[PDB]
Amino acid sequence: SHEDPGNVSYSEIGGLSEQIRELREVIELPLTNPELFQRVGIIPPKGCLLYGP
Amino acid sequence: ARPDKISGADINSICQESGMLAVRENRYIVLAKDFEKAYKTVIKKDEQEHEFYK
Amino acid sequence: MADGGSERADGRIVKMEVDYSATVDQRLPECAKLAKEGRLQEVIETLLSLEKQTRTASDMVSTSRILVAVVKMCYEAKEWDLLNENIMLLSKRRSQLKQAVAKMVQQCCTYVEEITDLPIKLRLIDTLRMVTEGKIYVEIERARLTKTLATI
Amino acid sequence: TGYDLSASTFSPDGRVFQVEYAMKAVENSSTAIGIRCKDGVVFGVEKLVLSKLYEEGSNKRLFNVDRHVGMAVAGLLADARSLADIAREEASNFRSNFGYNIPLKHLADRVAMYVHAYTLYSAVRPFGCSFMLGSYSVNDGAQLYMIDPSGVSYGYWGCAIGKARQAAKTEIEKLQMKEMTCRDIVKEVAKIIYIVHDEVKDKAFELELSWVGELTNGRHEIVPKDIREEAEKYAKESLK
Amino acid sequence: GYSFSLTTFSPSGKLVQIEYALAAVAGGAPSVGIKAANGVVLATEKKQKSILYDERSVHKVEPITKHIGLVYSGMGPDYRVLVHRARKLAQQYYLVYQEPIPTAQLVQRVASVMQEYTQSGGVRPFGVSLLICGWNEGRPYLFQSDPSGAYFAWKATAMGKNYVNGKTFLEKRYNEDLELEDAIHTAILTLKESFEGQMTEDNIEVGICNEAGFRRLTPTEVKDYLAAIA
Amino acid sequence: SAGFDRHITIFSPEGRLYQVEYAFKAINQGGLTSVAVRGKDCAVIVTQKKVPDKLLDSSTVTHLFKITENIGCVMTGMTADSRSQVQRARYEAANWKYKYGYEIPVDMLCKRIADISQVYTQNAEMRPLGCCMILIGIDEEQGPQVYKCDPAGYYCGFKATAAGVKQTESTSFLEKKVKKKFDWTFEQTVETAITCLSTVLSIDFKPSEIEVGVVTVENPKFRILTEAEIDAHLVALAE
Ligand SMILES: Nc1ncnc2c1ncn2[C@@H]1O[C@H](COP(=O)(O)OP(=O)(O)OP(O)(O)=S)[C@@H](O)[C@H]1O
Repeated sequence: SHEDPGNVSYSEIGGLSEQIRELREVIELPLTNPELFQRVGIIPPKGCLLYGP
Repeated sequence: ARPDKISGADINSICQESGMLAVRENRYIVLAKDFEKAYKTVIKKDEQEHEFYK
Repeated sequence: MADGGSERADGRIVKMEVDYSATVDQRLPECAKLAKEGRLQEVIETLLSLEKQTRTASDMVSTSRILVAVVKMCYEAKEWDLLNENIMLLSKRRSQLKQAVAKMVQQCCTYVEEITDLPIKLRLIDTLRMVTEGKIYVEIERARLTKTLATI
Repeated sequence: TGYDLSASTFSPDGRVFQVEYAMKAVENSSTAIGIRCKDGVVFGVEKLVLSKLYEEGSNKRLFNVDRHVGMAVAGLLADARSLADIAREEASNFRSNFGYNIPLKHLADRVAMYVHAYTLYSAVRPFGCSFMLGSYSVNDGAQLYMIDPSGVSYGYWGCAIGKARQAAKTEIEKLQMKEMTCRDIVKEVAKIIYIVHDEVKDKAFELELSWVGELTNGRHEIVPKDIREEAEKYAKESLK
Repeated sequence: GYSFSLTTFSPSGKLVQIEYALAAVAGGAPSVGIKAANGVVLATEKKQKSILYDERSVHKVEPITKHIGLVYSGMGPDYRVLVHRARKLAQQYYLVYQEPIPTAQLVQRVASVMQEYTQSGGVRPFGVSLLICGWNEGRPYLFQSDPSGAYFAWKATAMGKNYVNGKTFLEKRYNEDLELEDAIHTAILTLKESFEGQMTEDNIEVGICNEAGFRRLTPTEVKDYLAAIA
Repeated sequence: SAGFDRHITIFSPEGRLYQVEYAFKAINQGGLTSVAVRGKDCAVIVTQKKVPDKLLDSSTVTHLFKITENIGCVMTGMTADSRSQVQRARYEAANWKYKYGYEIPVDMLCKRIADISQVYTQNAEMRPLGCCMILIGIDEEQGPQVYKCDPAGYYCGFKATAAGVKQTESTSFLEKKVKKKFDWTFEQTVETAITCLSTVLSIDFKPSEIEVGVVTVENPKFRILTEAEIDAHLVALAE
């Protein structure tokens, strides 16, 4: 739970192209406003899968 | 009026697909964009993989 | 290479006043042939922005001597070349353009109030292309804020 | 890790582990390098005596396929002997059917197809060899090729086959290779082989040097290394 | 984990590697073929994967002689092989007898070939089910074969995806007595029952067999006919 | 699934075989990209080279293989399969020229190569030569052609063609690019090839890495470009 550390910058390694923006939409924006999705009526973005290397 | 059969879970996924796809553009309702984006995103192209032996 | 900006700028310091207007387009292929290089990551970048500073010294010619910024179609033609010939992956010499276009809105903010709003609004419709190609990274979108403020 | 049994089967990610295992079979073999100059190709093989049981003049990996072509093999020795015989046979067919010397590109392509044909089927294993091929011609210059265990055959200026494959070509490439005649390149190869592994894991090694170019007038033979003795009087000056 | 390979019977059932090839046939592209009173109509379903592909290179409906049509439902790389075999074999018959080979004799010999590949034990079967037709001696015919070496005789049938659904439409829609055009109409009907939504002059590919000979229709007449045929 | 461990070429349940669909990414271990384009009376191949070494040569890294005097090709996948496939192609074109008296059309060659791959696939105990082959050629009464040959033996052939590593993306660009009905005036073809590889890989590099093979109905001979004219086209498409 709360052993969870954090990074000393947003750019702890790099490559923040889709990262900042799409992670920003999938978390922070409907938590700021659910009524925008309540123009449709659905829960917030159901979450990506960080796969690859 | 379309064929290319789409089931009920697939229909609801198209509707929520399109609604989220317009509200993430900070809009009110889809102006027929994201319905056709939901078609050309959701079908979702018979896989890729393999187009040999059919 | 670290020699081209040296030779061009440092030996063409004279060629803005003694020349009428010719070395602008006669440094245009010079600017493109250095713009297709990114070797030292700040030498070509800073020296090309110094050639763009000499270009802004010729902006006095382009907006005062000759017709009022009618040559900006040629200017955003050479910047069209320089911004879509060597795509850069948004890098490698690109941050010469921040000071360049902040200098452009500096020039236009000092040109807007006397003559008319035509050269500044043609500059805004050029830089709408340049900066909708560009990003929300530094003040050029705050320049978009103040420029749509100017169109208001 | 599989699925590594046959040379016909594929993997879940798409490669043949037999060919990979044969590629790293040659990794344990002795270090053998080669380099060309502007008028010839020089070979050189780090060859080691077992303990004291050899005769200094047996089983020389520098073969001699055609009148102007020889090999610089490294890997399993008997398999390389068989492959050298196959290459002699192919140059024999070309000389018998067309009346002139085999071009090195065509020879290398036939040999690569032969190696590939031993990599294809399941009855046979891939070769455990990796060798060098040099030539010289008056209308063609110097040509140096290179054949892996899989069968990929293309050309180099310099190469190395053995343990110190990287550790030779790190300082092979700092040679000004074009402007030198091969008589300099002889002591160059001498110093390169002498750099790697003087005494650390093994006790003693011994040098062989093959030699083809314009100076041999199109012939290919081993150097008279005892003549001009260019390694050791410079190898002892290469430790400092 | 059995059967494995092709040489031994099951404990009680059948030859699982033939069953899997039949399943691989049933997992293939759909097709329909109808025997009418005067002619036989064949029709396939040929979708390009992308918008890049050309529709003039590969051909599904394929003649074996000037009066014998032949389609499949499976894999082209085996289809072409057994097509070539049937070509050479039919020309051997025409060398011997100086007479165009009857379709039953084609189906006999092709079935012998396919059976010989189903024989033991290193080669796999074809993943191809044929639909052979022709107008021999007045009465036209229609012959389905299979990877197992067997063969049949149909009035109308289908093979590929939803062959069961297309067959239940064929049993309802078709009958014994029609003409060739009505056969094409019900054939494009039963292919339009099951195909994808964009069916054009190129996604289908239709050849007929008059008593005057085999005929492979063009996209010109296919677009004229399928310009909202119903 | 499997289960059957896909060791030999048999039929698995439901219903596919796994050997060929493992062979389809033996191309992907090549680390290489190929793009073909047919617009008009010309046809253009573009393919890069991955040379990390200065000791390695540059002439013999060419993947464009002139099969016959009017037919070029390009190969991807592993190199040994590709070269053996190339000598079979050359041999069979020469067999055509011996038997039938005239130059082989590019269609029959693709058919024959696919059939050889099917025989290597139908009968077991031989590896099915896991390389993909793209052909080009000029034909009378048909103009130019571009074809693709599969390791499975599935040939087809069409206007804008791409195979290698990253060609789902390349075919995405070629659907997003061959949809507008403009003509293709040969430098449009060269420009679209250079820029499609330049947008898929996003490198925008020297003229010394890609190889360009063209054929045109003005010189039906197969033709490999030089560094100078590749550089000329590359700065000619630089806007
Ligand atoms: N008639 C229908 N009208 C509207 N939406 C439907 C209809 N039928 C199904 N759906 C949608 O599809 C979903 C069907 O329930 P599911 O959760 O998909 O059942 P399921 O458990 O996931 O499938 P199985 O076979 O039970 S595992 C519903 O939650 C709706 O979103």
